[PDB]
Amino acid sequence: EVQLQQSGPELVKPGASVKISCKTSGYTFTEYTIHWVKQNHGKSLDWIGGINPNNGGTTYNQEFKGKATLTVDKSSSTAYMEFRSLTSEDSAVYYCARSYYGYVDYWGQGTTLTAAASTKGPSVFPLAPSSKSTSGGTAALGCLVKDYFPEPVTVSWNSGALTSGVHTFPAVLQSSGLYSLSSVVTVPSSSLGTQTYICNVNHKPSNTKVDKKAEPKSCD
Amino acid sequence: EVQLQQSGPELVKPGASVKISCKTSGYTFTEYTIHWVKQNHGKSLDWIGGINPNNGGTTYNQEFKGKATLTVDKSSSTAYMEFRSLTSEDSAVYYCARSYYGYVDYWGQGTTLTAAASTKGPSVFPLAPSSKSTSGGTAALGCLVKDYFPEPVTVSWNSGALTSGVHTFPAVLQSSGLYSLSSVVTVPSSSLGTQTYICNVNHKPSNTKVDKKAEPKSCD
Amino acid sequence: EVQLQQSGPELVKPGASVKISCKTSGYTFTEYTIHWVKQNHGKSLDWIGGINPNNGGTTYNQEFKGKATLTVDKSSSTAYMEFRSLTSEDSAVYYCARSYYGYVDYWGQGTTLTAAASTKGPSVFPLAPSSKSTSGGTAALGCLVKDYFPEPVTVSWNSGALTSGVHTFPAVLQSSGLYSLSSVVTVPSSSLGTQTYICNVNHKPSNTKVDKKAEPKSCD
Amino acid sequence: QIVLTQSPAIMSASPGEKVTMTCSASSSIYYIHWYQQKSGTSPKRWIYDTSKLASGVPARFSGSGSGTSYSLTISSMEAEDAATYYCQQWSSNPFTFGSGTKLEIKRTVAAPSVFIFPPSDEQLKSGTASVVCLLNNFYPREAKVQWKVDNALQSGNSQESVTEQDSKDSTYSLSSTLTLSKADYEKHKVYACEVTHQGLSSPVTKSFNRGEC
Amino acid sequence: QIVLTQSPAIMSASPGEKVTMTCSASSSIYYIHWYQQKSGTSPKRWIYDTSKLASGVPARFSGSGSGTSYSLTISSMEAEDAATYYCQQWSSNPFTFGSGTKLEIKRTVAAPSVFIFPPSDEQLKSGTASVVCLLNNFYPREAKVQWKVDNALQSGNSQESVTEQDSKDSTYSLSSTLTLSKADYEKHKVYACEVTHQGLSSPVTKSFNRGEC
Amino acid sequence: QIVLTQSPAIMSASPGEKVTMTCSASSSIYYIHWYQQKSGTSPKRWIYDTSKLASGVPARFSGSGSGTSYSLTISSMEAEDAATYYCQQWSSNPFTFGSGTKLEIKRTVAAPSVFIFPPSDEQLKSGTASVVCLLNNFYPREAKVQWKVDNALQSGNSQESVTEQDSKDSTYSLSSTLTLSKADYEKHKVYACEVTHQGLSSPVTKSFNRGEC
Amino acid sequence: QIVLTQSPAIMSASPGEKVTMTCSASSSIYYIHWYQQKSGTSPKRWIYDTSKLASGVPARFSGSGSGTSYSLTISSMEAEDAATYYCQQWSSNPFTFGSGTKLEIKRTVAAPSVFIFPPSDEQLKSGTASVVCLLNNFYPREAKVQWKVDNALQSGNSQESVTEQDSKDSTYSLSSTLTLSKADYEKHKVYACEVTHQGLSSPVTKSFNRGEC
Amino acid sequence: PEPTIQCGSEPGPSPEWMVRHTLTPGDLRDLRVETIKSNVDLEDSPILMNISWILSIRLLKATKICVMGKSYSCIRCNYTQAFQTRPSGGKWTFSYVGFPVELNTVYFIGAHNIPNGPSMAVNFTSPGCLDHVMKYKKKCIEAGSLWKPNITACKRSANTVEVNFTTSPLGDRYMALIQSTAVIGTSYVSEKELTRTSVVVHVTGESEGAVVQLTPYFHTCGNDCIRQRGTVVQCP
Amino acid sequence: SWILRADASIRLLKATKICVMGKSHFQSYSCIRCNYTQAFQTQTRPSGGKW
Ligand SMILES: *[C@@H]1O[C@H](CO)[C@@H](O[C@@H]2O[C@H](CO)[C@@H](O[C@@H]3O[C@H](CO[C@H]4O[C@H](CO[C@H]5O[C@H](CO)[C@@H](O)[C@H](O)[C@@H]5O)[C@@H](O)[C@H](O)[C@@H]4O)[C@@H](O)[C@H](O[C@H]4O[C@H](CO)[C@@H](O)[C@H](O)[C@@H]4O)[C@@H]3O)[C@H](O)[C@H]2NC(C)=O)[C@H](O)[C@H]1NC(C)=O
Ligand SMILES: *[C@@H]1O[C@H](CO)[C@@H](O[C@@H]2O[C@H](CO)[C@@H](O[C@@H]3O[C@H](CO[C@H]4O[C@H](CO)[C@@H](O)[C@H](O)[C@@H]4O)[C@@H](O)[C@H](O[C@H]4O[C@H](CO)[C@@H](O)[C@H](O)[C@@H]4O)[C@@H]3O)[C@H](O)[C@H]2NC(C)=O)[C@H](O)[C@H]1NC(C)=O
Ligand SMILES: *[C@@H]1O[C@H](CO)[C@@H](O)[C@H](O)[C@H]1NC(C)=O
Ligand SMILES: *[C@@H]1O[C@H](CO)[C@@H](O)[C@H](O)[C@H]1NC(C)=O
Ligand SMILES: *[C@@H]1O[C@H](CO)[C@@H](O)[C@H](O)[C@H]1NC(C)=O
Ligand SMILES: *[C@@H]1O[C@H](CO)[C@@H](O)[C@H](O)[C@H]1NC(C)=O
Ligand SMILES: *[C@@H]1O[C@H](CO)[C@@H](O)[C@H](O)[C@H]1NC(C)=O
Ligand SMILES: *[C@@H]1O[C@H](CO)[C@@H](O)[C@H](O)[C@H]1NC(C)=O
Repeated sequence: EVQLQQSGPELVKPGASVKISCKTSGYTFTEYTIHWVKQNHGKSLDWIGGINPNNGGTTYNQEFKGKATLTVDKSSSTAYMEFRSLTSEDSAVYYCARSYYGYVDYWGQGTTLTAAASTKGPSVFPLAPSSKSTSGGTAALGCLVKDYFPEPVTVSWNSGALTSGVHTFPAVLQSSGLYSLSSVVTVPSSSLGTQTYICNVNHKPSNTKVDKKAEPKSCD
Repeated sequence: EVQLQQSGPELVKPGASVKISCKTSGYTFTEYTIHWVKQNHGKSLDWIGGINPNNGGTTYNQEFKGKATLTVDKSSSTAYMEFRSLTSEDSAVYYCARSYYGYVDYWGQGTTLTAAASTKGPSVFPLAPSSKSTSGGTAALGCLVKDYFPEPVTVSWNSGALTSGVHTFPAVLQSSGLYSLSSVVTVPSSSLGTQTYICNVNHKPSNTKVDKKAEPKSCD
Repeated sequence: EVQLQQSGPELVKPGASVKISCKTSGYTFTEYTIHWVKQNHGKSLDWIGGINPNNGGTTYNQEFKGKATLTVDKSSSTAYMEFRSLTSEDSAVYYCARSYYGYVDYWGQGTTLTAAASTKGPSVFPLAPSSKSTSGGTAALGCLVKDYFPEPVTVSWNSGALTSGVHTFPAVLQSSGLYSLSSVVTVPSSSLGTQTYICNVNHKPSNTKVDKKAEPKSCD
Repeated sequence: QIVLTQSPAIMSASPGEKVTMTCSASSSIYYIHWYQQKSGTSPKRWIYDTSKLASGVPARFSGSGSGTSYSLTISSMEAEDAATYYCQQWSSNPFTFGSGTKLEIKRTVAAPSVFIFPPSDEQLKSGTASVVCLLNNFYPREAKVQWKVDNALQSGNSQESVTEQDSKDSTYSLSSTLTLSKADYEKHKVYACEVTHQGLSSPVTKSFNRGEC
Repeated sequence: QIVLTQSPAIMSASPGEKVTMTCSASSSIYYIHWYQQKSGTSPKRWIYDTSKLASGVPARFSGSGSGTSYSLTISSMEAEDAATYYCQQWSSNPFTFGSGTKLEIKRTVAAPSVFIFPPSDEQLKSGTASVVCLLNNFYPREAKVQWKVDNALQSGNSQESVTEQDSKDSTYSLSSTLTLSKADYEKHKVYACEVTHQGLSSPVTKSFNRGEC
Repeated sequence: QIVLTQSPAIMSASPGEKVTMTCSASSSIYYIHWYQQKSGTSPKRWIYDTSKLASGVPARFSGSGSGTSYSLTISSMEAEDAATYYCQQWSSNPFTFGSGTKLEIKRTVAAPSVFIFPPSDEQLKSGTASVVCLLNNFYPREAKVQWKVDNALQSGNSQESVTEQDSKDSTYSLSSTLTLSKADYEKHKVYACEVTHQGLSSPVTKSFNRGEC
Repeated sequence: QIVLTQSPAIMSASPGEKVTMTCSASSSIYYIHWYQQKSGTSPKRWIYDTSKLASGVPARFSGSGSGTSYSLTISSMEAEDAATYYCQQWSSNPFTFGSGTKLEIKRTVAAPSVFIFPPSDEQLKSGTASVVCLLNNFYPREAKVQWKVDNALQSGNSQESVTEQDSKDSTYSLSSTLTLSKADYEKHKVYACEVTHQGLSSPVTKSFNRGEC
Repeated sequence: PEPTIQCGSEPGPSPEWMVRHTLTPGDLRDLRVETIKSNVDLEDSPILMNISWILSIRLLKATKICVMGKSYSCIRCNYTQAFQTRPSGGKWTFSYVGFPVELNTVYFIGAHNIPNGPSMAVNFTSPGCLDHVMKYKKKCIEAGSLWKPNITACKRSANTVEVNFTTSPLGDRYMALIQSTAVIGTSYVSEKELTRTSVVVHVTGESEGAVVQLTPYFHTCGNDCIRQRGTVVQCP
Repeated sequence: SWILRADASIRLLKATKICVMGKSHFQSYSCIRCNYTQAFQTQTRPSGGKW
C-alpha cells in the first residue's frame, strides 16, 4: 500500500531555514506528482505548489513562490519543501500529497511548523472534584494545563489505567500568545476518598512530563 | 529548479570596499546573463549592470560606472558584485537576477549593504498600559526601541508566541541620525495583571539583545 | 428624439457656390458642437471643421479653411457649410454630426455633392443571354450602361417587378473620363422565351431615362 | 485564482436525512474533486473526477455537476459523515481548494449539566485565579454563559472552549474560564456561572462562596 | 496632429471567430472613439471613451488601450459585424479619424460561374465593341481574368469591377470588360475569357466566335 | 537611453473593480515586462513579453500595448493583488524600470482606537521624554494627530510612522511620538493627543496627567 | 448589452446518455431561462429562473449556474428531447437570447439507399435537364455525392438538400440535383451519381444511360 | 481624503479669456459641471452648479473658476495643503457648489490654475420649468411646475363633460376648457378645499376625444401659468 | 425586503436607502436609510443563501 511519511514537528527561529521531508513508498516514485498544502489554525486548505519527481517540473501558488522551494531526491523516493526565511505567518500544518491527474489520492500525515524563538512548558493546576462538580453520583475533576507554547499537549490519566468519562477541551489561545486547555474526567463520586487521580501531562515541544495529583476539595 | 542564493547583510566602513556574491544552481550557469539591481529606501529599482558568465563580458549602467565591478567564477557557478568605495548614498538592498531575453525570470533574495561609521544598540523602554481604561474594553501596550544605528532591529513578543494584534512600526530616522521605532500590541484590559508581556529586541549590528517586561505603571 | 436632417443631393457646376444644411431637432441647439465630415470614394473620413452654435466659433482642418465655411442659424437650429468656389475635387458625401466631448453621438444622413461642368447621358446596350452565358439552368443577361458623366445612374429591372439574382457592378472610370456600368441578372434559362426582361436606366444629371429590352440573339 | 465557493459553510443533518452541499467555481473547470477531513487528521480523497467514489466511500455519497456548478449529496446522513468537506480543482494553475463545508450531526435537545471549579491554592500562589465553569453533554452548541461576581455581571475576562461532538451521543461540552488577578479574586465572595440553553426551562446558576473551606 | 494608424486595413473572419483590430496614435491622447460604417450609410458611434459601448452595441464588442495604443475586439464574429471601423480622436486640434479597418466575412471557397457576352449590334453600329466576361458568386475575392483574342493574350484594354459581399451567401461577383475599336473587333474571330481562381483546379475558359449564335 | 513613466504612482481600488495601470516609454520599445513586489521580498516576474502571464499568475491579470504605451489590467480587484507593480524594458541600454504603481485595497471606513503612553521613568532618568500616541486599525490612511501640552499646541517636536495595510483586515496603524527634554516635560501636567479621522464625527482626545498612574 | 454564448451549437446524443449544454453571459446576470423549440412551433418555456422546471417538463432536465456561467443538463437522453434549446436573460436591456443548442438523436450507422432519376420529358421541352440523385434514410448526416457524365467529374452545377431527422427512425435523406442545358444533356449518354458514406465500405455508384427507359 | 479648498470671491480678468472664437478639443475633460437641487425637501429649493475639476504639473496653490451667464462672477479656491498628485485610486478631484442657476440661460464656465479657450472649461444651456431639476425653482413652482391634478374627463351626455381634478394649495380659481376643432365648452371654477373635485362643463358639440385644458389662475403667474391637459373619454 | 448581490462589491457596502412613493390624489414621498452594523466578510450568508 502507498504511504507518504512526513518528518516531525519543528520549532524554527524566525529568519532561519527549514526543510521538511515527505518519504514515499509503495509505488514507482517517478510516476506521480507531489503536492504541498498548508493548513493553519484557520482550517482552510492552501495549495503551495507541486513538483514532478521524474523531471523536476514545478508550479507554485504565487503567494508561496519565492518563499518555498520544492525539491526531490530519487534514491530515497523523497520530496522536500524548504522555507528560506520562516516567519510567524508560516506557523501551520504542512501536508504532502500525491497526484496523477488533477486530484490527490494519498496524503501525508502532516508536519507542524512553529516559527518562534522558544518553547514553554505548561503549569498544571487541579480542577478539584467537589459537590459543586457532582451530579447523579458522578464527579467531574480535571487538570487545567495553562500557559504553554506551542501546541500540542497530551493528557492521560493514571498512566492509562483509568476508565472514565473523558472531556478534552481544545486549547484556547490566550492574549499572551500562550495556550491553555482543560482535561476533565468523570468518575463515581463515592470513589473520591478512596481512589487517586493523576493527570499525566506531556508537552513534547519543550520535552516536559508532569504528573499532577488532583485531590477532592474538602468543602463538599 | 533555478535558485539564486545571495550572501548575507554587510556593515561596511564609509569609503571601504565590499564584495557580495550570488550562487546560482539548477541551470547551466554559462547560458544566462546575470543582472544586478539596486533598491533604495525610496523603493525605486535601479539596474546596475549585467555580466555574461560565459565570457565575463559586462555592461554597466553609466549612472554607476566605476563604483561597481561584476565578476563571475564559473567553477562555483557564482556571480559577484564589488563596490570599491561604499558611501551613505550606496546603502540599499541589492539583488541579483537572471535574464532570459529582456526580462528577469529569477531573482535572488537580496543583500542589504549599509555604510555605517559606527554601530549603536537601542535603548528599550516600556509603553505601559493605562489604568484609566474601560470596563472590559481593549488596552494597548508596547515597547519603544530608541536611538540605534544602523537598521534593522527585530522585535518579537513572548519569544514569538504573541503575534496576534502586534504592530511593529517602520523605523524612523531621527534628526540625530539614529533610528527609533515602537512595537505595540492590543489586548483585553482584563489581561493586565493576569498575563505576562515581554518584548524581545535584537540589534544584530551591535550584538544587542534586550528583553523588556511591560507592566501597568505602579500606582504608588 | 435627436435628429440631424441634411439637405438633398446637389449637382453643381465647378466655380459656383453651394451651401448644404443640417436641420437639428430633439435637443438644445446651443449645447453641442456641430462637425462636418467629407467622405470620398476612397472611403476615408476627413474632418472638415466644427462650429459652436452659441457664438459661431470655429476650427477647421487646414486643408479646408478658406474652401469651406461653416455658419449657424440659431433661430432654425440649423448648421450650414458653404463651398463658395467648388472644384471637381469636392465631389463627395458630406456628413454633419453632433459632438459632446470628443466623440460624435448623432450623425446626419449625408449629402452627396457632385461637381460637374457638363453632363452626358449614357448609351444603354443589351448583354444578351446565350449558351455561353448559361450554366446550371441559369441564364445571365444584363445591360451595359456606357459613357455617362457624372455619377450616378440607377438601374432597375422590369420596373421593380423582377425577382432574380441581381448584380449591379460599381461604375468604372474610363480613360476618357466618362463612366460605364454593367447591371446583370440571372434567370432560368427556360424563361427566355416567355418572359421579357427590361432594364430601366435613370441618369438624373442628364434627365435621361432609358428602358432597354434584353433578348437572346437569334440568327437571321 | 479560480475560486470555489462552498455552501453552506456550516450545516447539521439528522441521521437518515438527505444532505446536499454545493461547490461553485468562479470560472469553468473540467472536474471537481472532494476531500473529507475529520478533526486532527489529514484530508482523505472522497469523490474524484466529479462523480467517482474513492476507495472506502459508501455509495450513499454522490457527486454531480459540470461547468461552474457542482454538488455533493449524502442520501442518508450517518453520524460517521460529520466532517469538513473541501472541493478542489486543478483545471488551471493555481490548483485551488474550496472554503469548506462543515457538516455536523443533529440530535434531540439535551440540557447541560453545569459544574463549577474554584481556583486552586497552587495557582493563587502565583498570583492569578482561574474560575472554571463546565457545561457537559448538551445539544445544540448555542449556549449563554454569564459570570457574576458578588452579583456583579462580568464581561471581557472569560474565554470559552467547546469539545467536538461526542462519538456516542453527539453532544457538546463547553468550558468557560474566568481569569482574575489574585488581588481581585480574594477581594470578592460569590462567584456564579449562569447558563442559558434551549434545553433548560429557566437559566441555571452554579455558585460557590469564596472563603468557605 | 494625431494620426491614427489602423491595422489591418482589410481582414476577413468566419462567423463566431475572435477579431482584433488596432489603432495606434502618433502621440498620446486621452480617449479613442470608434465608429461602424456599412457601405452607403452614415457611421454609427460604436465604442466611445476607449472602452464604453454605445447604446445598442452587443457586448461581444470591447475596446481597450491607453496612451497611443488602442484596440477593438469582437469576442465572436457575427455576420452583421461586416463593416468598416474607424477610430477617432479629439484630444488635439484637428479632430482626426483613422484610415479604417474593413472587416469582411470569411466563408468556404466557392468557384465562379463564368459567362461571356459579345458586343451588341447596337454598340457596333456606334463604333465601339465591348466584350464582357462575368464571374458570378465566388469566394475569396482574388481572381485572375485574362482575355485572349485569336489566342493573343491581351493587356491594357480591359477594366474590372467587383460587387460587395452578397447579403445571403457572402460571395463576390466580378465583371471584366474588354474594349476594342469596331475595326479591331471585326478583324478577329475567337474571343476568350480565361479565369483563374482558388475554387477551380485548372483555369476555366469561356469563349465565343464572332458571328455565332 | 529609454525611460519608463508609470501612472498612477499610488492608487487604491475597491474589491471587485477593474484596475488599469499604465507604462509610457520615452521612445518605442519591442516589449514591456511587469513585476510584482510585496513589502519585504524580491520582485517576481508577473507579466512578461507585454501580455504573457507567468505560471501561477491569476487570469484576472492581462497586459497590452505597443510602441510607447502599455498597460496592466486587473478585471476584478482582489485583496491578494495589493502590491507594487513595476514595468521594465530592455530594448535599449541601460535596462530600466518604471517607478512603480503602488496598488492598495479599499475597505470600509474604520475609526482608529486611540491610546496615549507616558514616558517611562527609566527613560526620564536619561534626560529625555518620549510621549507616544497610537492610532490602531483604521481606514483610510489619512489621519491628523495634534499634540497639546497644557493646551499649548506642539509643532516640530513630533514624528509619525505608519504601518503597511494589514493583510487580514486591510487597516492601518499609526504612531505619533512627541519628544521632549526631561526639563520641559516636568514643567507641565496635561499631555493630550487629539485625532481627526474620517471615521470619527468629532475629534477624539486621549490624555494623561504627568505622574498619575 | 449582455450577450449569451451557447455551446455546443449542434450535438447528438443516444437515448439514455447524459447531455449537458452551456450558456455563457458576457457579464453577470441574475437568472437564466431556457426555451425548447421543435421545428415548426413556438418556443416553450422549459427551465426558468436558472433551475425551476415549468409544469410538465420531465424531471430528467435540470438547470444550474450563477454569475456568467449556466448549463442545462439531461440526466438521460430521450427521443422526445431532440430540439433546439435557447437560453435567455433579461437582467439588463435589451432582452437577449442565446444562439441555441440543436440537440439531435444519435443512432446506429445506416447506409443510404441510392436512387438516380433522369430528367422528365416534360422538363426537356423547356430546354433544361435536372438529374436527381437521392440518398434515402442514412445515418450519420455526413455524406459526399459526386456527379459523373460519361465518366467526367462535374462541379459547380449541382445543389444538395438534406431533411431534418426523421421522427420515426432518426435517419436523414439527401437530394443532389445536377442541372444542365438540354443541349449538353443530349450530348452525353452515361449519367452517374457516386455516393460516399460511413455505412458503405466502397462508394456506391448509380447510373442510367440517356433515353434507355 | 485629499487637500482641502477654501473658496471666496475675487474679481475676474474680464469675459474674453473664456469665450474665444475657436473650438477647444472636446476630450479636454478636466472641468465638469452639473445642475443640482440643493434642498432635499420637495418645496422650493435653490438650483446651484456642482463644478468639479481634475488635477501634469505637480503642485499648485489655487484654482480660479469663472461663470458667465448669458452675468460675470469668479471664485478663487485656495488649497490649504498640497502633496509633493493622486493618492486615492480616483484622480485628484475637487468640487465647488455655488452659482445659482437661472432658467433658460447659457452658461460659460472656465477655470485656470494658480500658479498657471482654457483646457478646463465647460458649457451648458439650462432648461426650463418642465425640467426635473429646474421645475423646483421658486418661479416654476409658483407657476404650477409641481402641480399634479390628474385630470379625468368623462362624457356624460351629448352636451355634458365631467371633469375631475385635484386642486393645488397655490390657488383657488381654475378654468376648464373643452376643445375639438373649436372650443365647445368652458367653466370657471372656484374651489377652496384641497381635494379631488368634480365639475360639469356644458358642451355644444361632440366632446368625445376632445382635449380638456385646465388653466389655473394662481396669483403669482397671472396669465402665464403652466396649463394642464387631458382628454375626454367614455365612462365605465 | 431586499437581497444583496453576491459579488466583491459587498465588502464595501455600508447602507441601503429605500424610498417609497405613494400615488394617491396627493402623493407621498419618504426615504429610509438602513446602515449595516458591520462589514460583510463573505459575499453570501454562511448558512446558505444570499444576504
Ligand atoms: C418581513 O419579510 C421577511 C422576508 O419574508 C421576513 O424575513 C424572515 O425573517 C425570519 C425572522 O428572522 C427568518 O427566520 C429566522 O431565520 C434565522 C436565520 O436562520 C438562518 O441561519 C441559520 C443559522 O444561523 C442561525 O443561528 C446562528 C447561531 O446558531 C445565528 O448567528 C443566526 O442569527 C441564525 O439564527 C440556519 O440554520 C437557517 O437555515 C437560516 O439559513 C433563524 O435562526 C430563525 O430561527 C430562530 O427562530 C425560530 C423561530 O422563528 C426558532 O425555531 C429557531 O430555533 C431559532 O431560534 C428563524 O428561522 C426568515 O429566514 C426570513 N426570511 C427571509 C426570506 O429572509 C421577516 O420576518 C418579515 N418581517 C416580519 C415582521 O414579518
Ligand atoms: C483508436 O482509438 C479510437 C478512439 O479513441 C478508435 O476510434 C473508434 O473506432 C471504433 C471502431 O474501430 C468506432 O466504433 C464505431 O462507432 C460507430 C459510431 O460512430 C459514432 O459514435 C462514436 C461513439 O461511440 C463516435 O466516436 C463516432 O465519431 C461517431 O460519433 C459505430 O457505428 C461503428 O460501427 C460501424 O462500423 C462497422 C465497421 O467498422 C460496421 O460494421 C457497423 O455496422 C457500423 O457501420 C463502431 O461501433 C468509434 O466510433 C471510434 N471512436 C472515435 C472517437 O473515433 C480507433 O478505432 C482506434 N484505432 C484503432 C486502430 O483501433
Ligand atoms: C507521466 O504522467 C503522469 C501524469 O501527469 C505523471 O504523474 C508522471 O510523473 C509521468 N511519468 C514520468 C515518468 O514522467
Ligand atoms: C486665497 O488666497 C489669497 C492670497 O493668499 C487671499 O487674498 C484670499 O483672501 C484667499 N481666499 C480665501 C477664500 O481664503
Ligand atoms: C465653450 O464655449 C466656448 C465659446 O464658444 C468654446 O470655445 C468652447 O469650445 C466651449 N466648450 C466646449 C467644451 O466645447
Ligand atoms: C459633484 O460631482 C461629483 C462628480 O460626479 C460627485 O462625485 C459629487 O458627489 C457631486 N457633489 C454633489 C454635492 O452633488
Ligand atoms: C387619478 O385619479 C383616479 C381617480 O381618483 C385614480 O384612480 C388614479 O390612480 C389617479 N392617478 C394618479 C397618477 O394619481
Ligand atoms: C369623478 O368623480 C365623481 C365623484 O366622486 C365620480 O362619480 C366619477 O366616476 C369621477 N369621474 C372621473 C372621470 O374621474
